[PDB]
Amino acid sequence: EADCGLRPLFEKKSLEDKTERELLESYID
Amino acid sequence: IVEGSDAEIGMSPWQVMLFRKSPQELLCGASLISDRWVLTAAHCLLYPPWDKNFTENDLLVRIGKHSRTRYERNIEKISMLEKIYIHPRYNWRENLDRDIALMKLKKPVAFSDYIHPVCLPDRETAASLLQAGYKGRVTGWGNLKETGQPSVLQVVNLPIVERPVCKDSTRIRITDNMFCAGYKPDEGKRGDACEGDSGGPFVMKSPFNNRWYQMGIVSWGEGCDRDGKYGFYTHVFRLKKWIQKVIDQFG
Amino acid sequence: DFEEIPEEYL
Ligand SMILES: Nc1cc(CNC(=O)[C@@H]2CCCN2C(=O)[C@H](N)Cc2ccccc2)ccn1
Ligand SMILES: *[C@@H]1O[C@H](CO)[C@@H](O)[C@H](O)[C@H]1NC(C)=O
Ligand code: NA
Ligand code: NA
Repeated sequence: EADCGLRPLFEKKSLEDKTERELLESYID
Repeated sequence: IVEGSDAEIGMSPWQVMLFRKSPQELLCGASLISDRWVLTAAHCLLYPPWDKNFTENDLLVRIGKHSRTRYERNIEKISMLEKIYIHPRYNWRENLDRDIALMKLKKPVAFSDYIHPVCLPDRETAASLLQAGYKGRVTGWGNLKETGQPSVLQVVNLPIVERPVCKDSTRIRITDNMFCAGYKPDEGKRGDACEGDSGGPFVMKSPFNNRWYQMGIVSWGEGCDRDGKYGFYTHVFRLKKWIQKVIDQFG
Repeated sequence: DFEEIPEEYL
């Protein structure tokens, strides 16, 4: 789906969940 | 999930519970990949060593859930299965190689704040993100410890582990259709999937387009959260040509 | 264990 992977209660309203930053910080490239 | 935490509301809107009709009980996790298709582990449906061989009418899928045991009126949606498709080279005899299955729903599920599909990776997203040290996220309603059960969906973030370390952690034969994840003993932090989390998703949030991709499926491990052991996950991208063949042919 | 689900689903 063109909208896959974008959560209504998070990405769709530009809100972050409490631990997604931990994932981002591990993506070191 | 061992050493995880309660999910936030709507945190994993692609989460699916595979539910046995009679007796009514949790069978596995799973994930929503479109309005009619659910992805899970083959061993959730077919595992002859344990006399497991489910047919479509044995099962329901429950979508939009947070609570494990409650009927979440006006939030969850319950769907019947039209057809199960198991990878034709799924190896239940030896090491769960190609541990992947699809379930087509009888009718499309309506998306909502609580129900939304995850993306499947393409070759480039997989190459970029499936690297040792990069963390993904595992979710499920399975056991909180190796040897109870959670009130609500559990979540844990875990790093992908170097393939030689995965191989050296076990006597089971590993294949390119698997990857492993978890912390090493010297890393301090903990966490793992466990029995009951089978079939649920290992997801990563692409930093390129800010979308969640399902890179893995909870497949196997030796115990739960043991020092020097890791959880093993089906490599979704490596099996994507089969996924696409099934959806293109059936749908 | 599990709260009963609506009979329509069974
Ligand atoms: N990260 C995880 C995920 C799970 C869920 N998966 C299972 O329970 C599967 C289903 C079939 C047996 N099994 C195991 O993981 C065997 N313990 C090892 C095994 C591996 C491969 C072939 C036979 C046996 C359990 C524990 N930690
Ligand atoms: C599993 O069940 C089906 C029948 O429902 C059967 O055809 C099959 O041989 C069984 N065992 C497998 C696939 O190992
Ligand atoms: Na080994
Ligand atoms: Na471990």
